[PDB]
Amino acid sequence: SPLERRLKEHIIGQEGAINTVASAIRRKENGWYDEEHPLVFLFLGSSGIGKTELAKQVARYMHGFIRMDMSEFQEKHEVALTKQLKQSPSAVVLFDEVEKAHPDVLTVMLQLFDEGCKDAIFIMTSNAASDEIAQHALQLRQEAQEQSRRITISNTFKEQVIRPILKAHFRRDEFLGRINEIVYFLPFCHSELLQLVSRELHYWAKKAKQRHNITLLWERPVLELLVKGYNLHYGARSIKHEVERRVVNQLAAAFEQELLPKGCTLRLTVAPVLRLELLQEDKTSRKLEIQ
Amino acid sequence: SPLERRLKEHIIGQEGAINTVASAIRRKENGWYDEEHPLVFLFLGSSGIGKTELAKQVARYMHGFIRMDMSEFQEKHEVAKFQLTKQLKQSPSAVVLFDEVEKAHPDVLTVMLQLFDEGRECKDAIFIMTSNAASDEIAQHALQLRQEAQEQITISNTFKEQVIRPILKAHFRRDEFLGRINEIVYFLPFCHSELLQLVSRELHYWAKKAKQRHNITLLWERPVLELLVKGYNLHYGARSIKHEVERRVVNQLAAAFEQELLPKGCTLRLTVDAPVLRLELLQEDKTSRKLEIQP
Amino acid sequence: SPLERRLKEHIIGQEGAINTVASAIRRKENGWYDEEHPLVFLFLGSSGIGKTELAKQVARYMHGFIRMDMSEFQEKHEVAKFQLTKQLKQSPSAVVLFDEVEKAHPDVLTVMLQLFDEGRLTIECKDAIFIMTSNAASDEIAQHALQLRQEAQEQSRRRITISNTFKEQVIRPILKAHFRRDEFLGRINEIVYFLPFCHSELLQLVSRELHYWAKKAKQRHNITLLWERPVLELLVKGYNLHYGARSIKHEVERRVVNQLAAAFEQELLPKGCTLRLTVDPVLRLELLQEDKTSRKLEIQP
Repeated sequence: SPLERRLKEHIIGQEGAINTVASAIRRKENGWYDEEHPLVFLFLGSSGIGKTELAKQVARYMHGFIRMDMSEFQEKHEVALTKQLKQSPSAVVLFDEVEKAHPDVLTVMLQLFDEGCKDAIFIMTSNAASDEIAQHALQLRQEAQEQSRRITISNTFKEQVIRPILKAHFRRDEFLGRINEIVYFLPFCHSELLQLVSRELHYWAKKAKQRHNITLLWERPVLELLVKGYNLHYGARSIKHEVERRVVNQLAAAFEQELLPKGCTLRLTVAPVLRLELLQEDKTSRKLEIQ
Repeated sequence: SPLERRLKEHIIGQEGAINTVASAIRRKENGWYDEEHPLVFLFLGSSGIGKTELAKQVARYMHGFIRMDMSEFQEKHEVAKFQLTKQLKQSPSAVVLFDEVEKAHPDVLTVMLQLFDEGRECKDAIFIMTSNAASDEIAQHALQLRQEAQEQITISNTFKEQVIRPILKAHFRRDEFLGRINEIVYFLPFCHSELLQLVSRELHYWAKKAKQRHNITLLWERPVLELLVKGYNLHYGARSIKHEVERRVVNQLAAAFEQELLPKGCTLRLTVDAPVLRLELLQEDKTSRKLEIQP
Repeated sequence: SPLERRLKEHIIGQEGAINTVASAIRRKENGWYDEEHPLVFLFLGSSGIGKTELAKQVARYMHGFIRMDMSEFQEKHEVAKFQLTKQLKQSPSAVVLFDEVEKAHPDVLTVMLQLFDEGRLTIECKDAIFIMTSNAASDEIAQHALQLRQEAQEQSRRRITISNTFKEQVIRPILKAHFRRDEFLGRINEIVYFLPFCHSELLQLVSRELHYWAKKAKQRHNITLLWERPVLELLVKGYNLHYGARSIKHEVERRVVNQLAAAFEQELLPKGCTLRLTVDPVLRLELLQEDKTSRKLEIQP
């Protein structure tokens, strides 16, 4: 769908997720879904790997966005959205941390999904079965890598392993039955980590040339070296930190030591240490000593 | 090896387990294990799929068998009791099986560890500790590995180190313990073929008994087998199908026998016609036809 | 002292400790400790880095060894149980090791203190050695050791004894807080420090085990086992702080000896062979061909 390809052009990775979301939406548009009812997605996966940003991008494509935290609403006191939906009837709404919600917020939610604000999209994000998803993901990765030596999410895996987990977590068959699509977010593969680092280094190169006319270039071992500082626990922004803490610090230091005049060509190359190389009028390069 | 062949000839399925265990044992004999220490195996997997009898058969091959329950030792006073010394007295070089090892005291495992490192004289005993650790990750990994085989049996190394080492290090919290373990032996859930072999074994027993006392020749066909293997429940294992066989076949045999339907020297063939099991009787017509058993 | 050197020749690393223990022993046996009293050592350090073996070898030198766990004796009924008096009745002048005295009940430590200062239980226990082992200030000792190693290697780039000031201004507080009795700490003859192994000593550990295996391989299967130093460091790369020396044992037994076992069952190792471990990071087992070449062996499961 056009939607599928512009999300594909603004999000790194998660092609399963993107396909399911886009195709479900245009399934609704083709009328194979109740025209009078809003869509219900359940984003299963690990943290910080594109859920909130995917939601923000579909929201951006069709308009306009609302976000809420369910840990705030885990008992009746907080159980006791309508304002934000009064502002926008047809908007993408993101319920985060649903696994920690109170069952009558889940009844209020269910009847809201059934009565419908009919042209809105409802995305619920959970940390359910994320480690089964993870272990399945790596078995798949190894199986895919053994095949190359010689990712689709399996259906039997969903019904026999993940259905018990969800049924146990939510206690309501009416709820799981209500859900239009369970969207899976798989962990990043090596290539996409590479894409992340490349994105950040591009940002820094862009502003560097924009303010100080510094031309920043790099080579692939730089990218892999940086990709080796990826943290699973908080995800994509992990690598952003690492860049900003092993590349940009040296750029800053070298800048304040007056090693980087305007109009330079600076290329990063590579316990493997990252070497910062400057282009001379010798049309050759040499490594900067930053002390 | 002869030990390997005899484990393969008395236990159904679990060839991974047999190989791992046998290969570790003759690894010791060759002389590539510390020769003054008893071996330590950790039995991971699900219940009732061959652990205790694999132990029993190693015991049977080399001899003399001891079994203890760790769930019993969930108190510090029972740690001071950990009859074990009396058991190692009658036989020092014996297979010793610790069940429910995950539910054990830190003091109990320190004492265990001290047997393992010292052999306080038990230098030729085999120590098998069986646990319910990571059983659902093991179960799921095996299920997806079975799916790969269907699309087209080994436990992956990255799987053990990046998945099962965390679970174990968490369940035992003492690295010298896991380090001490000679081998972590994996018991995978039965695949269909093994279920078929199980049912066939039971039916074989009953056929044997039938010809033995009432001279009844019992025969069957494979749809009988699959009909019966669908009466397997994962919760207890082999005796699930044992029970199922006795609850869909021999009950019918018993009933038909009591109603004067099964003479001596008779030939009875089970077949399948909710698919119901039919008992076809061989007539002097040299043809056969279903028996009608009154409720 | 001869005793110090023999400890040095059966124990790897920990020379500070050996120095203190031996020197205390011959300080008393010159006559500069009260002679009617047994010695009290307090082994401060990390786990599995030589304490129990040092005690065991001192015991071996002078004979005869007794070992008790204080974690067992942490309340009053257990204080009535504190037994020691029986095993000490068997041998009066023996090395006795109290483990985890950190976790003792304050008056099983008064019973202990009175044993130390009276040297009698009648059971005369003079000329006995009493070693108390604790996990006190182990993270301060560890962190001080690490900045010591670093400043030493910094000095080496420009071209380990523990400071007394560190003891008094940092760990004396830790100990005082842990034991809340000044007569107890005051009673202690020597506080023996056990430092974490340094790289050289880890290397010696791996080399020791590989020697054991070379010995057994040549003993029964007439296999000559050889290696090179990158093998040694490859193996020390898997050392675990948490339980110490046997970590290294485990690893040699589980990255080297397993392959010897595998290659042996596949008939790759006949009698009279020369097998040399190298590093290619993968460990490679080179078998000596009669073509004056050491080809790598391929092992198939």
